Amino acid sequence: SNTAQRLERLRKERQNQIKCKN
Amino acid sequence: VGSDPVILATAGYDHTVRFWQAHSGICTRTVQHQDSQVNALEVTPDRSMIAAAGYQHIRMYDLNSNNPNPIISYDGVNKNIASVGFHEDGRWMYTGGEDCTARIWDLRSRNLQCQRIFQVNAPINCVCLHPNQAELIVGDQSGAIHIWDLKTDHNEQLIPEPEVSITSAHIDPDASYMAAVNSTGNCYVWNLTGGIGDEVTQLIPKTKIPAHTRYALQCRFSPDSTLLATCSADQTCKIWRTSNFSLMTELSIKSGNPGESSRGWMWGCAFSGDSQYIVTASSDNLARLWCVETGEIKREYGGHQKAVVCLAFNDSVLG
Repeated sequence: SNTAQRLERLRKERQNQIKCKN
Repeated sequence: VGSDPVILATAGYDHTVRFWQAHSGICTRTVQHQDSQVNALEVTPDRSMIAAAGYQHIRMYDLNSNNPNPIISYDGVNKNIASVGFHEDGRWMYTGGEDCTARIWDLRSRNLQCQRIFQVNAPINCVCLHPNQAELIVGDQSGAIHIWDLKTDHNEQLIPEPEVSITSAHIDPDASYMAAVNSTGNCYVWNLTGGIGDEVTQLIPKTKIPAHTRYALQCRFSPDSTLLATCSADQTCKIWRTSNFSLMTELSIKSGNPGESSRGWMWGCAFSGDSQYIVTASSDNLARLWCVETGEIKREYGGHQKAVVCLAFNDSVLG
């Protein structure tokens, strides 16, 4: 199921992504 | 880390900004700046953060901790940012953008709104704060110097010579003169405001000093206000005096060989608190440390992989 792996990808990278202020 | 009275950093095209100290020339921290090149970097007067500005963003890098990421990023402009700077107590940012604007930014997360914009008909290349933190110099690609006072909202425009783009301008901390260079090497020095009272801002042209046949890229005073170094595209950095404005010292990185053909320009320089030792940034993939008297170099840092176009060197006030 591709949607679960895409959800895992998005949550894993979104955890690291939001760390700074623009 | 930056827990030291003196700090030193360089930046360029190798997608890194290097921090080191002039004890043995070894790098301490390599901070990663990607997707753009750095036009100019400046450290905060409270010595807590540094700021790298190039191509539509201003990125802050922390000094006390060890973070390779841009903790605070400023965006909103549409082209490059030529130069940035802070208030001496850390209150507001003066940022000159490439397109048409010289603007102010507020450093606190609150709705103070002390930010204004200054718009001219030319792409600006340099901004300089007044040492009383009241006026500001704008220098653009039409040879015009906009003396803009932040108290009022009207600005003087001064043209020594049109058809040539001016590149830099600076005022000594003793508030004695104001020098400026253009794209043919002419260095005009006007006498600044002598009106300490009500900011009358009178300027009279003292001298023009003809040198630097190539492009002259940056001119800076000294904190002792007895010396003035300027760097030009003939691979030279020349320091002049403020007494009769003659040539004190000449420095060159030319190999003397016709096989190099200007292998690197002299981009930036800065003085120290003693005005005795200077640090210079050449585009030969390394930075140098020279003395204003003996002429020969004393130190070298060659950890970069591309050219470097900007450097920051601040030390303690005593010196």
